[PDB]
Amino acid sequence: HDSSKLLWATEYIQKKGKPVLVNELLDYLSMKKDDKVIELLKKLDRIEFDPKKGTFKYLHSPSELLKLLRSQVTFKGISCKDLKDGWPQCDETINQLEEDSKILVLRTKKDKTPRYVWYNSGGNLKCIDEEFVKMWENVQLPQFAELPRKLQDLGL
Amino acid sequence: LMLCLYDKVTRTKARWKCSLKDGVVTINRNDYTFQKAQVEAEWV
Amino acid sequence: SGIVPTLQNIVATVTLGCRLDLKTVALHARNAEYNPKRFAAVIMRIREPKTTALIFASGKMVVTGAKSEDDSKLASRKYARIIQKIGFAAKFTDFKIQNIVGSCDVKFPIRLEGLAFSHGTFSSYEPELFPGLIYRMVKPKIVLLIFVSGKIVLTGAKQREEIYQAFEAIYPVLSEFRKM
Amino acid sequence: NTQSKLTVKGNLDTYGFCDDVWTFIVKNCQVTVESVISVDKLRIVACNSK
Amino acid sequence: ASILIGCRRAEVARTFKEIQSLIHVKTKEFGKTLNIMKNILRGKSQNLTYIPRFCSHLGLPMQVTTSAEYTAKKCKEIKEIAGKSPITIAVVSIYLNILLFQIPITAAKVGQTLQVTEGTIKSGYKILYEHRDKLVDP
Amino acid sequence: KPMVNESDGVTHALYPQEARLRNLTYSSGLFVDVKKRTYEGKVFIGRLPIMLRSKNCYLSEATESDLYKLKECP
Amino acid sequence: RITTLDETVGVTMSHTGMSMRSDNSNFLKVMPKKEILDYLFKLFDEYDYWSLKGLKERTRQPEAHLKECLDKVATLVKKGPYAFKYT
Ligand SMILES: [Zn+2]
Repeated sequence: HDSSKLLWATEYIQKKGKPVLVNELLDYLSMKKDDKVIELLKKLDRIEFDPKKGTFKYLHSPSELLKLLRSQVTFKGISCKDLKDGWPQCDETINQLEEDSKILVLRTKKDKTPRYVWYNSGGNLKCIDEEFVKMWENVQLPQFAELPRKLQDLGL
Repeated sequence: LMLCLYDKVTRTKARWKCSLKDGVVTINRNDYTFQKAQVEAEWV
Repeated sequence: SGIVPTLQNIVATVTLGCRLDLKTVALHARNAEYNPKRFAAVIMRIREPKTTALIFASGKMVVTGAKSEDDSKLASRKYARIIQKIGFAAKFTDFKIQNIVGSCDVKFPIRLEGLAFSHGTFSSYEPELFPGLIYRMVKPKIVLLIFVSGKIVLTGAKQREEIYQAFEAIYPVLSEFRKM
Repeated sequence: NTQSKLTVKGNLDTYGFCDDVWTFIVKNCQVTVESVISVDKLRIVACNSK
Repeated sequence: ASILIGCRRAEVARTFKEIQSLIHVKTKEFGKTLNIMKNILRGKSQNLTYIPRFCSHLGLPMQVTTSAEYTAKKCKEIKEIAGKSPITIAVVSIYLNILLFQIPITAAKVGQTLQVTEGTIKSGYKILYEHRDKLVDP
Repeated sequence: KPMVNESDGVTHALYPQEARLRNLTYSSGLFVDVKKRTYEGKVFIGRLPIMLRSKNCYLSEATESDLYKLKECP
Repeated sequence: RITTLDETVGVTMSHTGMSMRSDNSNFLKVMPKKEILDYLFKLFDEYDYWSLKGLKERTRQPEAHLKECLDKVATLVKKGPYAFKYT
């Protein structure tokens, strides 16, 4: 079919994943021997077609990650689907680029911590021990407008 | 070449008893059509 | 004493350095067994030494049935020659001893009850499941079997020297609990 | 329409198991029919009927 | 196996089948994990009682057991490890005593009560018929 | 009829005199035939204490001399 | 009325204990990828609601070969009303 040939060629181009001659593209899967696939490559982004030499590519750094993280300011939250495909082992970069240099959203330790769009000043700030964090939880923020007097009682 | 079907072959590391059913045996230009054959072979 | 452990079973590992087609190996070799859905290793055997091999498509070869390092090595080399005879670029390398099983007979009956009771740390004993006693030496880390019939079976060693050391250290136990 | 029973008693030379196909090549083997045929070259090719 | 550890500690014991059929755990990992319990027991620290219970279900007088016990004692000491899992020859101690007396409890009835194959019964009986010469107490 | 399953597991007829001395309970077992069915023999269920001199007790109709033998006052 | 059990207490107890006999009365006793892909392409096209396990059940092919066959020319949907359907 017209769509089946395009789907198979796109997967085959994805399976090949390398820029090679368009002539070899047809013989790799023995299906894209008609002009329909070549026109589909120029018309669809699944197969990259350009006037240059035979080459099909995908249609990469923590610096780009930070800019991409900054690219989602006051917007929806993105996933690392493009980040890891556009930069393999992008989860490691999050661990390496700590101190907010690469923020993430670790869903759990059973799904490779699927991250989300996040930017921060400190990010981790691990040096504050949980004892300070526990006493932060142990101290409960008090009730209503008596509190402005309460901090006045403490001298504020 | 005995192009038959096996049922149950018993062996302890030195001997073969090959059950054969619904097949043929070709010896001396005369085919042996058998219901059940047990090839009690021996291993070197 | 004067009784040396008699080696029973040597299990080894061999890497041929090239991937193998176990179907072609089974077909070409006159002495080879392979079941794809029972165990994905060719059970290739020779009579000298009388050994069993676990020949995998990845090239791993587990040689068992030998009773020494050199017999296992020669069996592995013969199996590698069988492999290279077909046309696979096998290479006899990375030969390693995995398990060495030795046996010996102190020839006198032992008091297994006192041996078990005194050696709860070192001896494993359940006469109703197996009337032989399992002795676990730490130096060397060897497992030893102890029976009333006097037979002692030592297994799992990386070296037959470990088996000999285990029997030399356990012979005082065998003679100490010898019933006369 | 098969009634014969065969009992091949000889010396197996080569064997092989692939695609659940057993190839038993016996040399100087005697097969007992129901008369026993002492046949030198026999190749038992056993295929899975299950 | 805790019950086995319990009952044995309770100074009685029942055959594994009487417990394995009581609680089916395929008997393989059951015993294997059972053994380490003794090792844990030692780390945290016997057919002689099977005698009267066996004759109990068959309803006989009291003097059988000690007469059987005398026979049971003689087998193992000289030779005849006799069983490799020697639970089998526990009955062999008994049957050559019921062969002595005229009450018909032939291995047909023992085989359905004590559940021993006559392959073990007849073999154990006859190899103990060889040494029964030294076994005349009264 | 009344009996007792002793420590080893042996089960023998129990006599009332023994019951009092050995702190036993003069009971007897119950057994029911069970029929099991799958749709598209005898089963023990428990014991039962028995009234002394009841129809089922060993002392049901024993002789006076026999009672003396069993050490139970007529 | 009740039938007295003259048979001794042990023998009446015999069946009721561990006699090592049960079940006397029966009661509650208790590959090639292209051809597979060709099978998957045929199974998906011929039957829109062709189960992947059903394709393994119909083509009599291994689940590893049948599942890998669907990833090329067949649709593998695991959620929604069209669950486990190859088209
Ligand atoms: Zn408030």
